[PDB]
Order: sequence, then structure tokens, then C-alpha cells
Amino acid sequence: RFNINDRIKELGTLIPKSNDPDMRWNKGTILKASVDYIRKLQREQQRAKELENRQKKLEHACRHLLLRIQELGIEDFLKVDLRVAKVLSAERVEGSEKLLKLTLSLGDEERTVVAGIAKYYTPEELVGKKIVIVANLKPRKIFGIESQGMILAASDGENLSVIVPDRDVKEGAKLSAALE
Amino acid sequence: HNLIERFNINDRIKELGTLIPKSNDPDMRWNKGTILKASVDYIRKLQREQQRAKELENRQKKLEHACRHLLLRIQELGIEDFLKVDLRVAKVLSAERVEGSEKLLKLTLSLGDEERTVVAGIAKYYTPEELVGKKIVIVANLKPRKIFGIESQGMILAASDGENLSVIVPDRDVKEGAKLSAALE
Repeated sequence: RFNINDRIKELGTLIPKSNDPDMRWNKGTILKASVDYIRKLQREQQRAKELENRQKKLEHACRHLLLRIQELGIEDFLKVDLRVAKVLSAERVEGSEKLLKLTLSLGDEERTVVAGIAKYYTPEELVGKKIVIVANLKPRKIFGIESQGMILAASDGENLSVIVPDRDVKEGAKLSAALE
Repeated sequence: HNLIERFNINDRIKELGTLIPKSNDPDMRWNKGTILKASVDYIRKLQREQQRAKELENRQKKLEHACRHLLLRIQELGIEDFLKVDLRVAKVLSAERVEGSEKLLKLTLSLGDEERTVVAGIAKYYTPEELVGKKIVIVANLKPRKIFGIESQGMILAASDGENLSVIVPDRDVKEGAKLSAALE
């Protein structure tokens, strides 16, 4: 464990140098600077809150104006692999309220994807579903679980919708904007 | 004599206890150790919030930059420090005196889509009834500034010759939220 002096030291490591390279920090002065630093940081938190509200409004504005800019080349789009995939199984992930562990069929192969859909989707809703994923991703550990790929979604608000093919097609089918 | 020679450790720790958030569980035991540890954790949390806020701010600055260089007309060059100032027509919805000051007025302003609260130094020269209903020019993009516990969002413009103080209005009717520009060709 750590004693009172230990934590007062740690508080000493957290606070601002306060310039004036010649002063010595005792317990009481470290605690003084700590109380004051917490108050300062709280004022800052207020300002930051307001700033964040305006930030969300700006995100809205940006999506909408983004509707008005088309600069995307077909090559850059081809840099993404979007695939239809089937849900063989879906599981809740211990310690996480936001996570579902998904087992997906690409046809020939299986993929494991840890997704942020747990609030909006039950494993029973998902199992058997054909959904759209971003297929080309180096595997990465999420919450202790290796995950290959991200699943597409429309966030729309505080809800979520996955993305599905309108008609039934075989898993592994690539999505394309090309005419053929 | 008789007196021992400003606050001790436990007073400071009580204070830190005042500053930190509650556990929300009644069985919880707050001793000096838990208060100090919670203080360390709270400080780190606040620091992370601060850095995140800084990143948000930086990116908003960049969006502002991109927008300003988009708005750019071929006639305006070399004026950038002026273009950075966002001058707006705002309509005064309400004004009231500020308790404790005879200099200050609190103004509620309409920018069109949004409203702003701004503290102005004009109370000596202008009455509330004089200002209400009128369209004035403000600097809208100034960082929010706390004055008398009021957050002033932007500041109004005023001109003084040393004798008289005037606010700044458009010569003709313009819609509130109108952005001011240099008239050039």
C-alpha cells in the first residue's frame, strides 16, 4: 500500500512547477498548490464543458456542409474493402457494457469482430443477420479480444443501426460503386 | 509568550475533501488516505479533460481557418489580421444593470439562429431602454470572458472621443447575424 506521505509526493508530481526554480516543496505547500490546482482545473472544466456543447453543434454543421463537397477519387474509394458478412454468433463481453463479440462468416472464412453495438443491439437480434463490415484491417486486440474488421453503422443520434443488403446475397460479396 | 506561532495538514485534507466528488455509496469510508488518493485521481482526470479540451479548441481553430480562407475574395489580400476579427450585427433583446457596478450593463443579444450574453461598459452613457431594440456591432469571436460571474460571449464595440461614448450601428437595416466585411472592388 501507499501511505499519506506517498500520496502527498504524488500530488507533488501532479502540480505545476510554479516556476521560481529555487523554492522547496513541503507537505503543506504541496497541499496548498493541490487545492488551488483543483479549483483552477474546475474552472477550466466549466469552460471546457461550454466549448464541448459548441463542438457538438459544429459537428452537426460539418456533416451538413460535407454534403456540399465532393472531392473523392475512385482509387481512394477502392482503398476500402466493404463486405457482406453473416452473424454466426454474438456474445456480450465481460467488464464492458458497450461491447459485443461477433463471429462472422465471409463465406470461405470466419472473422472475429469486437463491436460497439451492445447498447443498441441484442446478440439474439444479430445472430443470422447479414451486415456490412469494413473487411481489410490488421487484427487488433480490443478489451483482450483480437478483432479483425469494423462494422458499418448509422449513428443518427444516441441510437445505432447496422447496415444490411436489401436482398439476400451470399456472405463474402464485395460492395462496389462501379457500374459493371 | 502564550501563543504558538496558516493551516495544518488535516485542514488542507478536509478542504481537498470538499473539492472531490462523492462516492455515492453510504457504506463508503473517507479517511485521509482515500481523500488524498481520490485527489490524485481527480487531478489526473481533470488534466485529461483539459488536454481533450485543448485538442477540441485547436481543431475548431483549424475549421475557422479553412472557413476564412474559403470566404476569401480575390480583392482582400494582406488584411488577414482584420479578417480574423468576426464583426457581427446583433439585435439587443434585453438590457439590465449589473448589481455592484454602475459602469456595467448585461445585454441579451440576437444573432439570428443563436443568442449571446454580453457585458458592456456603457451603463454611464446608455440606459437599458435606450439600447433595447437596436442593432449594434460586436466582436463575436472573442473568447468567452467571465465578468461579475457573467460569461460574456464576445464583446460590443464602442467609440469614444473623450467626451461622448457611442455604440456602433449599421447605417441601414441589416439582418441580425450579418457578418461585416471590407467593401472593396
